[PDB]
Amino acid sequence: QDFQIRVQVIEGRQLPGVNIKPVVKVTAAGQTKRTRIHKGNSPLFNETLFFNLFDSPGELFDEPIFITVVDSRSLRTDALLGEFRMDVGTIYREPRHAYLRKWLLLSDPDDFSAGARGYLKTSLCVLGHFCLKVFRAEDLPQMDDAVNKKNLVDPFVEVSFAGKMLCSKILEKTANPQWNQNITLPAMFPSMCEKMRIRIIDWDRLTHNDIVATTYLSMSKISAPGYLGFLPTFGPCYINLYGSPREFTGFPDPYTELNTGKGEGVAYRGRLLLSLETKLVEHSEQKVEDLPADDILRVEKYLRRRKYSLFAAFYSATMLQDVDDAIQFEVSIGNYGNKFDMTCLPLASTTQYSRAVFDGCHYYYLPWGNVKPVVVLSSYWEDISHRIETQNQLLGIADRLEAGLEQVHLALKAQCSTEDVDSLVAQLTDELIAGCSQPLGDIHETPSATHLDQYLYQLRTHHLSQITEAALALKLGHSELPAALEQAEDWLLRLRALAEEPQNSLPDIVIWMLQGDKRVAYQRVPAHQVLFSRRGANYCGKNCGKLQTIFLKYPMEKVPGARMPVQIRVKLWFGLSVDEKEFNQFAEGKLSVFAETYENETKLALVGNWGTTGLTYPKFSDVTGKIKLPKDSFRPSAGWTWAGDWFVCPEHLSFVEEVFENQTRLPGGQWIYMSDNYTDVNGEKVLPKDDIECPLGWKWEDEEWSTDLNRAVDEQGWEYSITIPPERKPKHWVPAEKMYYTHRRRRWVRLRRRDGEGWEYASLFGWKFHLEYRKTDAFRRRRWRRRMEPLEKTGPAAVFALEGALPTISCIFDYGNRYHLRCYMYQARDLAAMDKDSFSDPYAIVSFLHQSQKTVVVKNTLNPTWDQTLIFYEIEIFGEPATVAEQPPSIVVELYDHDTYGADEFMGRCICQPSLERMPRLAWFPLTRGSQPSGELLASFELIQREKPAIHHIPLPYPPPQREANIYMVPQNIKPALQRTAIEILAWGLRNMKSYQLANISSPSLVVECGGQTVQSCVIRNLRKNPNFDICTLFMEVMLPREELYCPPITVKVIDNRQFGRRPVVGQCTIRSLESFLIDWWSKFFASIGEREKCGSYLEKDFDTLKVYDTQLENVEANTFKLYRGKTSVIGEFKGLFKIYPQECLVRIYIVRAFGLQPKDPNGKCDPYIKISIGKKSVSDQDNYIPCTLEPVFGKMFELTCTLPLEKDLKITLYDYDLLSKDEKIGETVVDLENRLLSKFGARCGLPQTYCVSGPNQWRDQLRPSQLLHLFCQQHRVKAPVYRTDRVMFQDKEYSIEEIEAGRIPNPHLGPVEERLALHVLQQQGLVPEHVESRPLYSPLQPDIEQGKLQMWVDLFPKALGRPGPPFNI
Ligand SMILES: [Ca+2]
Ligand SMILES: [Ca+2]
Ligand SMILES: [Ca+2]
Ligand SMILES: [Ca+2]
Ligand SMILES: [Ca+2]
Ligand SMILES: [Ca+2]
Repeated sequence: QDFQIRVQVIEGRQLPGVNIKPVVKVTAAGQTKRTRIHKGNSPLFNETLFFNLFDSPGELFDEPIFITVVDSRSLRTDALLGEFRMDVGTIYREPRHAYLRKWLLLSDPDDFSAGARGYLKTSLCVLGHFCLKVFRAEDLPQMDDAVNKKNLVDPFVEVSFAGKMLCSKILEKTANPQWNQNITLPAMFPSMCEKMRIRIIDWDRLTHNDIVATTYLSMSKISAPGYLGFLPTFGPCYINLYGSPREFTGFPDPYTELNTGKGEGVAYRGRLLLSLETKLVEHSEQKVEDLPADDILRVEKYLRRRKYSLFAAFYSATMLQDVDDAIQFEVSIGNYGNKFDMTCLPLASTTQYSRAVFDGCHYYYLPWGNVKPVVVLSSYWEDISHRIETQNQLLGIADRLEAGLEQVHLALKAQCSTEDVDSLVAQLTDELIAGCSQPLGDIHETPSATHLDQYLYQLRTHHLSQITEAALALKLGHSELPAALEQAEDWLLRLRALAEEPQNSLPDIVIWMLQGDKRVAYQRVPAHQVLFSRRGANYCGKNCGKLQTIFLKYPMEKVPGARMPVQIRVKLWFGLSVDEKEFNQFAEGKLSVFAETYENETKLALVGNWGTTGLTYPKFSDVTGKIKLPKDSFRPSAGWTWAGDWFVCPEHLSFVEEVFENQTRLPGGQWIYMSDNYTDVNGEKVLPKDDIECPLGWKWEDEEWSTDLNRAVDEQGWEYSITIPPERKPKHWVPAEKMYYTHRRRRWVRLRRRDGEGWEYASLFGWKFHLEYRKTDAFRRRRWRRRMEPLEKTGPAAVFALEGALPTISCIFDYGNRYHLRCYMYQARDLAAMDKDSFSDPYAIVSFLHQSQKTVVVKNTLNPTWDQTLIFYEIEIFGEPATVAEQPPSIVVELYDHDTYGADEFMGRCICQPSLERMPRLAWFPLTRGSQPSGELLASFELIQREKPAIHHIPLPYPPPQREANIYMVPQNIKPALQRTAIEILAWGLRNMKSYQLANISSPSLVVECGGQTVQSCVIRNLRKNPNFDICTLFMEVMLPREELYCPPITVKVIDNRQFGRRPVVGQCTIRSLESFLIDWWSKFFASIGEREKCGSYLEKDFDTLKVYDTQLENVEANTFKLYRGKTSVIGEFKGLFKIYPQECLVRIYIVRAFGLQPKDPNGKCDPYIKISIGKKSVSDQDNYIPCTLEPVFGKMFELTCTLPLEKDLKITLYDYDLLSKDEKIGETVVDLENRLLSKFGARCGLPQTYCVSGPNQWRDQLRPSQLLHLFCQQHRVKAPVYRTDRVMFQDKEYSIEEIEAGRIPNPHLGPVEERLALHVLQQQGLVPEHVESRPLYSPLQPDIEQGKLQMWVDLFPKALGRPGPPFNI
């Protein structure tokens, strides 16, 4: 009769106290447990615990569940924060016998009238006012079908907090609505809800109401506890909206769920002007009231719409895959810079279209090179720079605290001594002191200050001055390094939390990729990260003017992703238009805008010479051709001048080339070759697949341009189109084959290794242009440009004044630095398994700017050792030498599983920064498959600046030794120190698992897997009856490193031996560190208690006394491995030994006396009796219950049997008899008897101080003390003893009987002198004396309340050793 309780504890909100480290001590009917340690006032425990107890269901469904959450400081005891006492039967009677995600109150018995001590969210199981004043909105996207231009939206604001929902008035046909309404939320503070849900809703008269956006207001970010505590206030300020893309094409939008609030929004949706105050009364009331004209005038002083100037320098666009057509990049902030509305000036906000080209190993890149496209925008946003200067200062001190923190841990991992790390935490703290004594921006004189700005100003100055005084307290109070470490994360978490600015009305810069009209990949760089301030470097953004590495993501990508789209390096800049002069300090390179015109000519098929025959177009024109533009149509603007003359000009070790194929058929037919069958990468007639040859100085080493199928195509490798009028050629290709299609396109691969005046030509005007004259051309044009640069008296700040141009903007570099990268890739670990053999074939593609390579494949191994250096010869980086050194481009190493058939699969990527050290050591970079880590990689990267730069005209140490020919090896001094170890192995048993895979653990066996040197132990033949391995000793040898960072954790694995190959892998193990593996009998009974009157002269005749343990036995102070699951942790155990060098027993339980019981019954009687459950056996001692006594004398005999480990536990209870009701419980206590046998002392039989054959000290152990010490000599390899009449030898040392009985009476009960002295020697071996356990019980209703004491003593002897002595009476 057993029942089980499942308790799942999720989170807590608004806990009492400050800076706490809470944890939940869940207790079910006296059985205690503990959850995971967490941080802050809002913990996120998410743990699951289980309990079980043996009793009737009528006695288990009345028990309480305890959710006792306490604050647990590292040097302080548990202080109570929450406690409740719900009933198990209130879970059991309800449906599912369970609660699911129920919100719970918290309370404290210090003051129950205080109400909520926070909240909690939990799941059980049983097994067998706010015055929200909304003013206006603007830039709301179209959501009604056209046939007023952009006013196709009917918005109204719905606000829902704490479950109560309200709505605003509808305003039809307006993209800039003017509500000016007040909505009073009746939610009493606090509640279970923390975050406010606000949606603008497009009203529809006939269909369902579409959703515009959803923004969130976290109340803890706008409120404080506390005198420095205030009710949540917000506004009047704009909050930005994010969701689906703005382009209303009709149809169901595939990114519809983005604007419902879930996931990061992909595009700007407008903004809401709103405020909130707390008119908090307990008289709950809600209403929507139209404002008078007085409330509108107060918000107009906050809308100081300054002009904002935006800069974006696109340095590189690499890492690119699945390229379709030319790729351009659009920069926008808010609705300014959205290229689909066609309202902007012809400068627009996008880079020019660029066809990607294959980089030579795996990826593609845009070949910008020395010309970087530039996007410059103008916008109108409010002057919120007082807020942004605050949060850039707080984030700035935060990231120098964080980088200094891992700098301290870097020296600790480098084993620097105590005085170097003293200097590192010293320079951490005084630089923190200078950064924090920097004064905050006063907000008192600024009329754009709201209520929340003034409240955060007092909050920030008070709290950061507390950081200052704590830093001075650590400056003289020199504690230990861990004690300063807990403080170090404390001010870091405080500074990051205070740095939140909920009134950030500046929208994030949404940088986009467009492949045609299709928006593909995005990132929202925050506007605070790039905004400029006049006040200095500490108040500027982190990437304000600095080069920023950005990894774009797909829409609705809640993950880092499997296929990364692209990697960009943008030199973003933002700031005031009056502060745009300060861009001159940040800029580098000759910023240019090319004045341009096109002069066109023609030659038809019957002409033969270039002239004007057949050109129905203007001669001098733009790139469109139809619109005339002469040479002097583009002139220098205000601040510009020409920088040159008119001219006629357009813009490593291995490589891999891609070849292409093309065919055609009729509908209903079969595929045949066309005339254009061997063509170029776009599909037009060029030199064939074999006429493209190797250039001079290189050689082929692939035998043939081979077939390829590693792409998104069908089974035959083709992608298919249909013929579309008016041209004779198809237009849109899709990678599936259907019956309609008339053309198809294939691909190929090969590889190789290293040992007319500027005219452009086209087949027809407006058709496909290229830079060379070939046989298919009949039209042409020439590329006039003249370079224009800003005046030197204004610098590169003059680009922002390019308004009224009617052009491309490009940061031309006259030079580029030359660099040389080496990627020391030694080994990896813990990688995912992808193939059917539970292994993988890892090879790592390593990329750096455009150049990429890949390592060799290590076949069928999850712990590869490539030992390979990928050498990137002559990679060029543009910019200043100092700029690219401090901000190197990000090396991204992604691992892939090689498949001989099919396609390769993703294994995980890591982002690393190359070190400029001349020999930088290896480190572990954690691989991620996006949603989870999938291993670690022992790599290192070295980036060397070379001797000379490569000049672009105006239009190293030795290589390492080779492991294999043409494959470089990671060098000797950088390699980890592998060395020869021989390990002696022990395996003796396993303890304490649960069930696994629909069955119990019947016959487990163990395999040791250190470094691939596999050894296997024997099998525990049946663990449920004996948990013992057959064979003790084993041997193995393992290749192992010397430093614990580089060293592999030990992989052990345990497999259940089930029949016919059906063995389940029931567990694994991970050893984190290896530092541990290099006168009558009643005269004796009352003398032990202390009752002299009933003892008599037993004490005065020099007899012994056993130890009556009035408290529990755990007060006595008297290798082990732990089984590991991947997710919760510790599940079981294993016993053995590793030395690194260069089962049934007889039981006799006696229950004799109890005392200290209370009169539980209201008439004053307590009637106790025992109940002990050991396996199948149960005690039904109600037959001999003792009525109406506080101190009963049971005095009974219980002969029993036990087997390890199912019957190793002794749980004993007491119940009090009742008249008509069920016998109520008194208490319980437990002992685990396995550790008494497991100990090397052999502490099973407690030792009397002298040996006696009979009498009170009559022997009980299976062997006499001489044979016991001889057993100690065989077990611990001590030399065998020699016994005489008077003296006894141990460790060949001579001990005599006068050490025992000097001044003591030689009682006639005493046995042989050999047994007296040998028993004395085991007393010197640390053996416990004789045991009687008078263990205090504990209340199930309260684990801190004792419930009397219960005296007992237990015999336990495994029958294989011998026959124990006969029992005696009590
Ligand atoms: Ca609609
Ligand atoms: Ca509508
Ligand atoms: Ca595979
Ligand atoms: Ca594979
Ligand atoms: Ca009773
Ligand atoms: Ca009673």
